[PDB]
Amino acid sequence: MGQVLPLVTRQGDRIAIVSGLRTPFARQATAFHGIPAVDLGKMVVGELLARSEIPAEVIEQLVFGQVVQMPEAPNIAREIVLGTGMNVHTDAYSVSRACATSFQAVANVAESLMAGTIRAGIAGGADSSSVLPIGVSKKLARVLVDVNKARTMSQRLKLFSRLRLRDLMPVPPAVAEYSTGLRMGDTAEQMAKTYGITREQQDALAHRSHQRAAQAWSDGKLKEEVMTAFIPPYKQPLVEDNNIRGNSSLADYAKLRPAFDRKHGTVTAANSTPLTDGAAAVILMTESRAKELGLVPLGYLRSYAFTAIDVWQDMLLGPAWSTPLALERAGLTMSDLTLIDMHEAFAAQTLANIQLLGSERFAREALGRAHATGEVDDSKFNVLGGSIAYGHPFAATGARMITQTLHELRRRGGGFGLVTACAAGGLGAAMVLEAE
Amino acid sequence: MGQVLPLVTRQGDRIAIVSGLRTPFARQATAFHGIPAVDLGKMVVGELLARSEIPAEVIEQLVFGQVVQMPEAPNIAREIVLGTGMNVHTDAYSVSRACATSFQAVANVAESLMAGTIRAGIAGGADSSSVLPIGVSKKLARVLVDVNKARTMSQRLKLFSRLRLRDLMPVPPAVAEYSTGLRMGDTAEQMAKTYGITREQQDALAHRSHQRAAQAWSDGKLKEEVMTAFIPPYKQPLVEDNNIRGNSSLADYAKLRPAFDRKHGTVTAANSTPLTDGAAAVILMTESRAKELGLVPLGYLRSYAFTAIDVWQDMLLGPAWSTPLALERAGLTMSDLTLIDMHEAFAAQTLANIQLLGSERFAREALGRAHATGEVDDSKFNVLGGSIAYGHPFAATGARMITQTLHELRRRGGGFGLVTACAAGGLGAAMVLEAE
Amino acid sequence: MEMTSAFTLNVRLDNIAVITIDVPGEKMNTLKAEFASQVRAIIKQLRENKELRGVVFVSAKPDNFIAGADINMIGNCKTAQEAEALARQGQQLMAEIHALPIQVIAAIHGACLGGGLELALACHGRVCTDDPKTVLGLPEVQLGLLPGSGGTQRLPRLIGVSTALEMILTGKQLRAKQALKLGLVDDVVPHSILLEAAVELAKKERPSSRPLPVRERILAGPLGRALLFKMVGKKTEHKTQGNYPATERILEVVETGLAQGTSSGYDAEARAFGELAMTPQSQALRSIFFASTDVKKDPGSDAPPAPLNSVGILGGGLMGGGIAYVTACKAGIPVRIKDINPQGINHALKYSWDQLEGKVRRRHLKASERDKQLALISGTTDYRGFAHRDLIIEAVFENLELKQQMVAEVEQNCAAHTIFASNTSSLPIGDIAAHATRPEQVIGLHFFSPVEKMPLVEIIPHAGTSAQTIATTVKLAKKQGKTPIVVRDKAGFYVNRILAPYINEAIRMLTQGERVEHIDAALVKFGFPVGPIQLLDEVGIDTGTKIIPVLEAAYGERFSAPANVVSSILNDDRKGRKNGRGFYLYGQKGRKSKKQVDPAIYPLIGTQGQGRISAPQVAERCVMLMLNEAVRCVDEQVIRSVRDGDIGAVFGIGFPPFLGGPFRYIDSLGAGEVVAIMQRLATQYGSRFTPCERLVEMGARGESFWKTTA
Repeated sequence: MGQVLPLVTRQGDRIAIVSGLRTPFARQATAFHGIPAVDLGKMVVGELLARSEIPAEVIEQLVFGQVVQMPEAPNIAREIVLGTGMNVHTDAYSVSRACATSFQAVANVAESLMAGTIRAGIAGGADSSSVLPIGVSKKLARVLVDVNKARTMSQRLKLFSRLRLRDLMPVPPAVAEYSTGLRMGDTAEQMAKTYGITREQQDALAHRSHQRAAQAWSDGKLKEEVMTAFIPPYKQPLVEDNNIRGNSSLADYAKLRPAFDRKHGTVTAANSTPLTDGAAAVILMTESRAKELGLVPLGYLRSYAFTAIDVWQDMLLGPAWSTPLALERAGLTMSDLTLIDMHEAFAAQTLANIQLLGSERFAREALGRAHATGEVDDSKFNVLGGSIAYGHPFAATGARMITQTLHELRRRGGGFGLVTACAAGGLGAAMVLEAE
Repeated sequence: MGQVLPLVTRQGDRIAIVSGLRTPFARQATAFHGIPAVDLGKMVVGELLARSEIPAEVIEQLVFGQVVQMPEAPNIAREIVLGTGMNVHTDAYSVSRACATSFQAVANVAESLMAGTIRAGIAGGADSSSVLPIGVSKKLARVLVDVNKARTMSQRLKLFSRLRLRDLMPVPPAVAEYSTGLRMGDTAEQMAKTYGITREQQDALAHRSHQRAAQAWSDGKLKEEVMTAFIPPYKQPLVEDNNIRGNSSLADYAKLRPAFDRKHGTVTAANSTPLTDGAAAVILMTESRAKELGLVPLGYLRSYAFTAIDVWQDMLLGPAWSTPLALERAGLTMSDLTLIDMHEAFAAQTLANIQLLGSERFAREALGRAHATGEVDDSKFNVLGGSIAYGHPFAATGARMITQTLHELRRRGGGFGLVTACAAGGLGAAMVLEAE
Repeated sequence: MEMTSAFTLNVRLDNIAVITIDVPGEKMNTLKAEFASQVRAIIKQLRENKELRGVVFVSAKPDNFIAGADINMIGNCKTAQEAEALARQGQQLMAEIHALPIQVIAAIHGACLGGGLELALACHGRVCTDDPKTVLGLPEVQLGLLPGSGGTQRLPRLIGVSTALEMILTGKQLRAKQALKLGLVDDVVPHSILLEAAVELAKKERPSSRPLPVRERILAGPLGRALLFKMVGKKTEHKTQGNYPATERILEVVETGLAQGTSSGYDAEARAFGELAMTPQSQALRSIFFASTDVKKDPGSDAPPAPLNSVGILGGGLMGGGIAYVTACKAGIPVRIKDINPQGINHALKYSWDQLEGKVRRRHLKASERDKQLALISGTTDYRGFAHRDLIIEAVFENLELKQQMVAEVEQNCAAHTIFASNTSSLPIGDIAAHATRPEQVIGLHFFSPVEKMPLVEIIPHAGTSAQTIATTVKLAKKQGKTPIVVRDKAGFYVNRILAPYINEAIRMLTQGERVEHIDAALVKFGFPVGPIQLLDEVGIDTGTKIIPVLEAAYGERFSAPANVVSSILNDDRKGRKNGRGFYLYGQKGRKSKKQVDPAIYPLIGTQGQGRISAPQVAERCVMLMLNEAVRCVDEQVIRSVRDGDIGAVFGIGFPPFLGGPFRYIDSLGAGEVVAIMQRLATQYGSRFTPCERLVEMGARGESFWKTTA
């Protein structure tokens, strides 16, 4: 039968998205250098409150997750409200789910206003690659444990005996799966060898997204939700995304050596999201209170979907898995979609997912559904470019797609938005938006 | 229904609570030394699952947590499910709430089962005071960033030229409020000076909590809930808590130097619970599923309550704030409340809370309530003792009291439970329980 | 289609030929003579087309690339000519394959052994997948055999001599990762692009223009080949006791190939089949392999299996941990153990921990997966959660009342679908069952000293045992990597019944003033590896002794050991390595060498006399007693089949494989011929060497226990 999840409250009011704003992004070692991710938290929300003029006391919950966590701030959510002007009595917290924490926030917060304990929420996050809280070798940390617990002064020197010249070398950061050791590009790479992804089509997508995203910046459509960031030295503000290379050619892409597998890989820096920094803040709250305080929501909410799959082989197939289930819960179809989006983490896994969304045999045994998802039309797919352009600021990637589509489906007829996104740990995120 | 809200699912089934298991708690040096927080989560989950007949493919969602976070594996939930035998498609997540992450998950887990997406959940967490990860000096964190992005060898030696001072000395761990600097004992002391708590008034609560808890060990009532720990050394298993000292007289530790002020510090190390090490897991799952697979839940659930207050004075009075709200959200009262529980994080800081619970003035104006929330009896208060005996792991004591009370109410043969707990950041956790 | 064979030629658009090996019959890609013929016809049609530039070879089988030579044609050889001819026809084809100028590539996936690497060395380039199933080697020495062609000469100079010799001798298994760094396989490529990754490798201009140099080039030449040869030969005879041919023969055939050129090895290895392939050692090894393979194919029982994914063990200690270890490390099944004392749980979890992390310590594994099987290790002290164990297995003391009480209560504490099994010491399974609510699901397993080395088990159904219980039990050992053998529920059984005369005679002989070292060295020279007393102590003196009263109460006084001498050691704290003192020196202070026995056991024994009995005489007596018991035990058909009986002794006791086994020995030694000299031994010492009546029956009239074909 119909396995549909109505996203309407106890009183029947549907879950509504009223607005949001995006911090512009810059590469690592750029204007966004050495800035704590917590500081981006205050800045993105503080101006958003003022621009919105929504009261800071009416809000009753908010959760920003973040990749590249820092231990100096265990509960970043408390710090922002203690840093920003919102009421100290808000009962906020933080969560973490890979590169789709924005969507992770979307899930657990939309249900928060489903409970009736609250009425409004705030969505967003901040991750920056220019800042890393790196520590020393693990045993060196273990060594320091005993010395604090040591009681005899002469015992310490005996404890200092175990050392080496390479010990003072700190541990460099890592991105490959801890229990797997496969970097995310590697899993995208093996798919290119598994299913067949030429570099020319992967590089063409890098060109198309660059041409599309730069055109959106050239069209200036992403202006009313993109912040004009100021850097505390206050030298000059940032207005446009410098990551996008809108003046580029496919030939320039093809001269890049493959980064991970330098033997026969079909992915390079050209067709891979670079390390970008930024923040985001988006407002979610039920439609009834929006009319109660007299505000029109920037669209609405229809459904949500998330899947856990294998990491050993083909880990970025979450969107391939999650696509039919979301339309099942929405009672809709890929055809019944004005626009479609997916997080262009890699051009290889991009072509892989849409091909698998169109692979009927994929849904026959892996999913067992009645029919495969459908055909993803490239025209509506990532109209404003994709992640191969703006970049991958990790956490905010989910919300940034939320921003463009709701405006874009505002730029068009109401339609029904849809975004899909892969995540670490065999995780995929998918959902159908309304946008009226 | 002006104050009470239903906690029943869409389909008419109450949110049943099923039993759990507790890792015995040990001091940071006696046991659990060097054992990470990962295998503790593995250790509890595997045996608790493989102790009843419950399968692992049925579970769809679960969350653990840790106030102390290890930088490796930022999403601790992924490792627990992958290694210990559960479905590789389970929705595992991790949340943060200092000293009450267990209860944070309880609300987070309950809200997930509220939506109907998930039919059963597992709740618990890990906390360890002997595997504290050591961060570097903040100065010796920016320098390592540039060298990775450096290009030429000559630039590196220029970068190293600024290394000086005692930067080789790392950063020892700290616990006081980062933006307040209050060490949770200094602000616990001022309460006793603010609200008149004497070291003779306390240090019998420390005794009475060491009693009524060692007796529980002597009575063996907490048998099937406390695991027998095993170690990779396998030198010997552990059966009883070693922190608990329900044998010293109350007049023995009163002649001890004050822990924090050391001038008029009516609290000391003895009457303040020490951080201990352990983990836990509990089964939370809906009423209909419990019956349709033939399982009686370890009681049921009534409601939940949490409060946020300004962090400048007496921040551990959240339970004083939280207590009436839970009873109104359940339409209940202390009179119809068999047995209560308190976290008792320190000597005093709860004697005020029961005093505040019984103080008409506090609930009159500080909350806007017409009346005080009422006084509570000691006999039905921490019958199994509290943190002043076994110890206080931050995120673990939450579910641990859940285990103690429900079985105690099973010992009491029904009734409604209630637990109160204070949390860092001026946060309080309280709720009404039900053993049917 | 009876004409297509397996090698199918396929020309793509480009100038390369992709070749698929699709055997129409068995799932393996084995070698027959006709494949060698048609591929010459196939390569003939390839030679006429000058447009091609390379060739790539495909498994065309998810199971294997090419299995190798099929042993049946080796069994079909009659004299030196056929054995030489197969090698010779292998040479000219492999020479013809190697004679082409264009690039030749073979893609390896699945298995590539024996005749598998035959073609691999005939290809300039080769790729094997990173899939962990692929493997390369020459499993030929085990059969008392050697590769057909090229292996002894062209592999050594392509990869080296030290690696080639040990692979031919030791016969280990080679992985794709270690083959790559060794240099045999040019590249390891993903199985997905395995065919396509070889496409451009076929397009590579050089067939072989810059072969890899030698870092170990120091001894390249005649200066150290003999020094290597003399040391490996001296160790070989010291290790092989001289009773295995095709060991020194390897040294000869390689030496002649290396020294005076390629053509010498061609005739030399062709000649090697002339004598080695037709050798009682060779036939014995070929027959036992077929005997070993058949029982693996044999499913033991006939009833359909039942679901089995949870197992319950009642008893820990060391044997409980060991049996759990294989069922966890190899089988990977969920398991629960209950012990009334956690110390057994703590030690057994340690016990498995002990054997584990040594592979990790060998850097072939990492701790990330190590903890994973630690998770399935589940221990408790209660009956709770045992309701969904598919099988329950007993590992507690052999007290029948204790066994009967626990099996009675475990039924009440476990599902009815669960089948009960027990590794009884001497108690019969039917006697153990007795008051059994589900006796048909009550069955008996039998294990031994730590069976990570021992790949055998015993199947012991009792009077009431459903064939499903047997069928479920039998399929366990297969997924446990063990051989299933169904035996009758009788006292002494089969392996233990024939082992007692092996050790009883050893005890009986040594007490008559014979040194252990001389009888031990001759016995291991004869073909029983590791001598009697060292086996006697480390397996457990008492557990070997415990069955003796049962054996004595079963058949007769023959099983009895001399009184008050075997038992005196037991109540002396001299109870073997488990007690730290027994027979052999256990301090091991002699630089961990072959320490001589404790110089105090001799005065304790009467040890009156001298050697007296000849060195082969004890060897022929030791084999006869088990042989006298082997025919005796199978006389009442304690074994389901003769092949099961043969396979049980040679891998369970240690009969010389080159002799084939007990009844391989009988027919080899003139069938009933040995009876007379055996009867003479009966006259020499006593009627303990009485001939069996069936042995008399087959011996007197002239018979072989195996009609079969000879």
